[PDB]
Amino acid sequence: SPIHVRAHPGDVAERVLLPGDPGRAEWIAKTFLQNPRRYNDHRGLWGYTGLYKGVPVSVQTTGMGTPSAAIVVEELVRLGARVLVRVGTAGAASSDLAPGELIVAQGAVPLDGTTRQYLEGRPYAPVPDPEVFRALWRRAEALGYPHRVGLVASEDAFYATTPEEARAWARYGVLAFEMEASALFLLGRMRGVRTGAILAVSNRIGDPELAPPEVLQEGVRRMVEVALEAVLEV
Amino acid sequence: SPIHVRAHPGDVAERVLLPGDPGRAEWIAKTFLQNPRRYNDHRGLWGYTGLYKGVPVSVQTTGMGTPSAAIVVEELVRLGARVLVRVGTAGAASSDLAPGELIVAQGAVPLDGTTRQYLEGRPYAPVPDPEVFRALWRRAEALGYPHRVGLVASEDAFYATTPEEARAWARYGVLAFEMEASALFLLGRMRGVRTGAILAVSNRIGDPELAPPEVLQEGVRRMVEVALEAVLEV
Amino acid sequence: SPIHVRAHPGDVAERVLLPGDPGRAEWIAKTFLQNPRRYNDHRGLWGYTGLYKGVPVSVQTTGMGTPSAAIVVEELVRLGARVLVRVGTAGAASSDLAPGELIVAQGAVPLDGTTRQYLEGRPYAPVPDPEVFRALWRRAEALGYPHRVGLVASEDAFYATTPEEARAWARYGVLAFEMEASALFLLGRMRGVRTGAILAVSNRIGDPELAPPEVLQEGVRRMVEVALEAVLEV
Amino acid sequence: SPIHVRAHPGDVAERVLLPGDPGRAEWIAKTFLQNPRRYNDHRGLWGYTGLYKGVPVSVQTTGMGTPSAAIVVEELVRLGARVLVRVGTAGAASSDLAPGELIVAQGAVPLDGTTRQYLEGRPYAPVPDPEVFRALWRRAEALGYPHRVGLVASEDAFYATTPEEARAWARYGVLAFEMEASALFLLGRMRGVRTGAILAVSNRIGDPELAPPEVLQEGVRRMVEVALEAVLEV
Amino acid sequence: SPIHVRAHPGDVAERVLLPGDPGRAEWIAKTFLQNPRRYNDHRGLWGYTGLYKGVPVSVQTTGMGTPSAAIVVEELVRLGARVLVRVGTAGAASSDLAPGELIVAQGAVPLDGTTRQYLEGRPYAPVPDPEVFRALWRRAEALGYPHRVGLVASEDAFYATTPEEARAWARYGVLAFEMEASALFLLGRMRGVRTGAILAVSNRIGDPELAPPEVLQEGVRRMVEVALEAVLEV
Amino acid sequence: SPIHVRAHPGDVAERVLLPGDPGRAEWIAKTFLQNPRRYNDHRGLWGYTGLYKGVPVSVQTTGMGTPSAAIVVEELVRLGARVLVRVGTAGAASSDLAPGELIVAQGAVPLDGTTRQYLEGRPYAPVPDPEVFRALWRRAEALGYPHRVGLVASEDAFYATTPEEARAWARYGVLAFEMEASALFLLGRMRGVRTGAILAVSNRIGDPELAPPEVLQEGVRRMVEVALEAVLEV
Ligand SMILES: Nc1ncnc2c1ncn2[C@@H]1O[C@H](CO)[C@@H](O)[C@H]1O
Ligand SMILES: Nc1ncnc2c1ncn2[C@@H]1O[C@H](CO)[C@@H](O)[C@H]1O
Ligand SMILES: Nc1ncnc2c1ncn2[C@@H]1O[C@H](CO)[C@@H](O)[C@H]1O
Ligand SMILES: Nc1ncnc2c1ncn2[C@@H]1O[C@H](CO)[C@@H](O)[C@H]1O
Ligand SMILES: Nc1ncnc2c1ncn2[C@@H]1O[C@H](CO)[C@@H](O)[C@H]1O
Ligand SMILES: Nc1ncnc2c1ncn2[C@@H]1O[C@H](CO)[C@@H](O)[C@H]1O
Repeated sequence: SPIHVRAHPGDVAERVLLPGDPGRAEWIAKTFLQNPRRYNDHRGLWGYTGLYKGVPVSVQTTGMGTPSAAIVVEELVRLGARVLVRVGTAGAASSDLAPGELIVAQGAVPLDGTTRQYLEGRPYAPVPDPEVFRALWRRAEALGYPHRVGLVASEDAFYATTPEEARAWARYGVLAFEMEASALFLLGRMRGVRTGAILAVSNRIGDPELAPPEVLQEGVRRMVEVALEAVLEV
Repeated sequence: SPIHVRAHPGDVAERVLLPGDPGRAEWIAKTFLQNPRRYNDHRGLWGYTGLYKGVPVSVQTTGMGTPSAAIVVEELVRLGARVLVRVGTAGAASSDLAPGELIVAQGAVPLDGTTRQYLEGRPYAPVPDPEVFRALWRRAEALGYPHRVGLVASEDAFYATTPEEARAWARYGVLAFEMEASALFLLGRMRGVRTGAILAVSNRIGDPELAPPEVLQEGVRRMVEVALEAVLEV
Repeated sequence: SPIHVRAHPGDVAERVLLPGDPGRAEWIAKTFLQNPRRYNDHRGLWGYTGLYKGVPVSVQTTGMGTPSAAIVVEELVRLGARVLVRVGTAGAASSDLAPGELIVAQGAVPLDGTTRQYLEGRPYAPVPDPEVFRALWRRAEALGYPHRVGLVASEDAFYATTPEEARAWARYGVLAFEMEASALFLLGRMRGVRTGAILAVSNRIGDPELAPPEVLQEGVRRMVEVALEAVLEV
Repeated sequence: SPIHVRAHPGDVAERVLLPGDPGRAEWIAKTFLQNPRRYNDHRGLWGYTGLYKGVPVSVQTTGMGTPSAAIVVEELVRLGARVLVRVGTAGAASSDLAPGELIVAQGAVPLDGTTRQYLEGRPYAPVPDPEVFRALWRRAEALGYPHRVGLVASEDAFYATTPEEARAWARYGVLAFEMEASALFLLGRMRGVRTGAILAVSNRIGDPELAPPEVLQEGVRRMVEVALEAVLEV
Repeated sequence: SPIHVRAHPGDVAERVLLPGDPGRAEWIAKTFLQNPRRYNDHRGLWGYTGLYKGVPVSVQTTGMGTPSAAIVVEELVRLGARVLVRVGTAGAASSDLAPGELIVAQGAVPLDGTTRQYLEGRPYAPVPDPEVFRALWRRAEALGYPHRVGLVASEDAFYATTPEEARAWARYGVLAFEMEASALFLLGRMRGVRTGAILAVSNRIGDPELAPPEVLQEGVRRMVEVALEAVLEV
Repeated sequence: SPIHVRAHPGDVAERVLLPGDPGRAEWIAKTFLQNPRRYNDHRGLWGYTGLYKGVPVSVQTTGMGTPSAAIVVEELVRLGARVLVRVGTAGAASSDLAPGELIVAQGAVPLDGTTRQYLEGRPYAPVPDPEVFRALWRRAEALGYPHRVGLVASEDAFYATTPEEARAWARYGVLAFEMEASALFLLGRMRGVRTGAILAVSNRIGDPELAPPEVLQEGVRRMVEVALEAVLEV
């Protein structure tokens, strides 16, 4: 059994969703999955498995940061995960993005040391699996939810980025900041598995608090629904 | 008039194709465009403009390497370019990519110094414009032309990369090596224009020569058609 | 109330133990603290406050990785944390360090990207607060529990480091690898709070699994006992 | 037969001048060479061969940037080039260097990615061949043409450098900016050939346009004379 | 016999004091030791050996800069040196340190190139041997001499660091700047010997001159006394 | 009066030779200078001033390593030094350089941290003053001494470079390793003074000991002579 996600042979399904927060994971399992069984709770890394419209689907908590997320991904791939789609939140880098908006990550700027350690310092363009990416973009369009497509930046120091630095990054195409995408995408190519990421803007860089819970929840629901319909596509 | 691409308002169309080789530019102009006209030949940067299915389309040579293409792109943008798609060739990094095969660039690892200078050393994930990327992908499918969608690595030193170094990059998802995409993608986001890149494999890194004209030529023809159909879509 | 550790000023004591796993947090609260109360469970970041020999002591879960821990330390300081001692586990860099042995961290090689982001790429020597470091070393001696005093290395990629790379680092004095210390030490200096770190070796780098519960539990119990005794000393 | 400069050993003389602009290459062949013959035009990399004062000399275009130049240089060496002297233009970094003034590159600061890739990140001091350097310096003195002997900077991003960044570099000895010297000098030492570079200042960093056609043209004329007189002396 | 410190077997004692200035090495030997004997003077790297309270103690000059210190340390170790304590001067970074104050180095920020070359660019936390660190601290207290325990920064360019930068580093815990600590600490771990460092602030960064030889002198005597007591403890 | 080289303006001549070894500075003074007087002995940095064929000439010790050398050079410039020429030894990186052979430094690969700190990490090509370099070159030929003209590499860790790395560097043009020239050349440009460097190969990289006293002493004498004759022409 893996060191952190202590699950067994058949616990994890080929299709997995990766929320960073264990609380969102739980909500997804109860709200969208039939016959949900929690196969792991060690280290608060709640992971569940059930059926979504007849297809087996897993929901695994990654924790915050790429160091934490990388661990979960590597182990999920060992357990059998084939398609892993992250469903998280992000802080808008600019002002054209408003809380509640969705982001289909086309790529993730690697500002984290996890991808850096796996790459031994080499440059790199973390991008999701083209198919998964395409699937997320279609489903989002299909459902008709206000969404954006483009770059996000995966960082490590949540509290080190200043609004001014956020603006500087936006001039480079970064729509928002998060802390897991880059490593996921990198591992996707390294371990030969299909990955993707869709985010829900929960705040603007610099905000002392997140957007009103109502606004937030609605974006999360839409995001999860897109991700779920998308994972079935591939 | 710009310092390198000495063209005047009206010469360059909104839609532009960016081949690295000026000989191909000439060929594309005569072969696909009605009433082709060469608006620039300074420094060998042969740039044409004609109509493709009634729509204005320009074909501007970039030269080899990001330093060169950067110059061409920055200036084309000043002149009015809004949608720029590079149609070049690349060297297979892996063994599954067969010469002649097409690659729709989903992202470009930045191993060049041009992106490094524009970014001041900051990490980055060069990606094409989502819409353009999407259009290129779809058009390839609609035309029934086999294709690969993925990452390419933009490098500066053509003769530096060893097959062993290539296989290493292939393990990170790099399909092939070329020398212009990264800066195109970066400038795309920096200047607010939509870019893209479709490449025709012309060899497999390590090869003393390129591939047989005929096998590679049909690839080049398809690439251009896809690229032309795509720029009219967006 | 902070964004991640949803608590208030009066919920956190001046002295805080920082385990990485919420499971140990809960275990410490119930096993060592009198009248322990959980002030947070958001994101699984389990936090407890109670009394130890009459002195208020908080036990906050940090999660895995400096990005997670940094978010948690920044917020604990905001909430009035003054003395923070990490009580975690680590992987031995050499064959001579056996599971269960204790390590009083004299410093932490910064291999993570979190410290890097805060330091804007500048070199640095992550070190504990001198008085806390000395307090941990003294209690360990006063209690008659064997221990090692030295350097540990804070990394981002759990599954990148191979046994050969770890032993190479051992030549430079690295006793073990873990994933939180460096940032804790850095933030200690940046935010002006006393911090320290004590670890219990739970495995040798490269081991498929961790050591058997009993062997490790006594080391963990000892570690926790030393930490609580040391925080009351400062 | 090289992949880019499609010539064969024998088409290229041991003495070669390396202009960036292909039109300048043509001008030099028809102007100073007897029985000029173009041996390559592939990729617009115009190359000529003829006699200068009874000695065989080649004028090969390199294109803009160290990526393009490194390719041409690597192939010219294959074709058997022994002495290669760059004859280009440059943008003044200081305010004392006026358009039309000549520079005998004593060294070239490597700000490009080409040399970086070749050196694998290692620091380096790009310098010409001692003798070529001396011959150029001597010939410029003899012909009594006002010149400067010092450092130039080789960059990748033409439109990135600002007047302020240039003045800053001037304080370190950088006399002017260009885009090929560094790679030429590096490759010279690596492939066992003699290289050198003489430049004619055509503008000041930040200038929207080059200097008057007339003023610039004379400088180019002296530069070539100096270069031709020099390569014949080694 | 070593290349620089031309001593013979047995000349060097197991415990060694390392002043950067030969003038100070001479003074220490003739002031605190019994039967001071000079075993080396080649390259001005004055080294003495005598008895401190019946124990053999050496005082080896290091010179300035980590490159010089590194040579001396390497050769001393190769000669049998076991305990090496640096006794030098430093430049205060903040106003929180006055001239004449003693600093017991807890660690040393590696801003130098020597540590960098030995580490091949890898991050690192240079610290003293724990016991030597502990001893230095313990003796300072037992002798009633005021002192500070914290970080110092080891740099290369003495005349480059500005007061503004120094204050910046202060925000990260840097108490003062010196030029040998980092390499000594690193070599201590690599070479398996016990090192440590105590410094006497002799000025503020930016000061045109060093503090009056009076206020400074008492600080230096205290520093040397503590270091002597210390090396005997280990 | 400077902090390290405690001399008065009149003490230092416009022309200065900069040997690293204080013992050689003395030998130079007593062997080539008429009426030589020592103006400094503080920190072992022995400095002398006398007459060479009627012209005032100073001989100032630099110590080992760019850190120490930069200090000395900075202070000499502030004292009035106009022409500074290093006269030292170096370690051959290849087999075609025998001990006792002379090298006129055309440039110096900056492997040191001092130049790095002064440059704030920017790339660069340490080169001497054109005229000084020319004079050094011309004199060596005039006195008919066997010499090489090319690159050296200034390093920080004397004991880190392996015969293998030395050879790798040799393929890039490096003839020998030393520890001062790079910072000298950089400062020469920054402070507006004419610098130069000439070395006498005294060993091969990896040698336990230096060559026989006589083979090397003749090289040193020729080197010192060429430097003297040279500074008199600048
Ligand atoms: N402003 C922000 N900066 C970084 N990560 C953010 C932000 N807002 C939300 N997140 C996401 O949620 C967590 C931080 O609250 C991270 O896991 C990250 O992916
Ligand atoms: N193996 C290869 N490596 C780098 N660039 C290549 C390769 N094959 C084709 N190219 C493309 O064509 C040029 C090099 O011939 C570059 O402009 C690049 O875009
Ligand atoms: N071998 C190891 N490598 C890295 N971190 C380790 C190791 N063993 C235990 N840890 C610690 O526990 C977690 C990984 O299980 C990390 O949070 C880290 O601090
Ligand atoms: N200001 C400048 N910046 C960079 N390259 C310049 C400049 N002026 C002239 N050049 C030279 O000419 C080309 C850019 O026009 C490059 O190949 C370069 O060598
Ligand atoms: N301001 C300062 N900056 C750097 N080193 C200093 C300073 N003051 C004293 N020193 C120490 O003494 C020498 C410089 O005089 C160096 O060896 C260093 O360790
Ligand atoms: N092999 C070598 N490596 C580095 N520096 C050397 C070598 N041989 C002689 N030196 C020179 O002499 C000193 C080291 O003894 C340095 O100041 C340096 O300039």
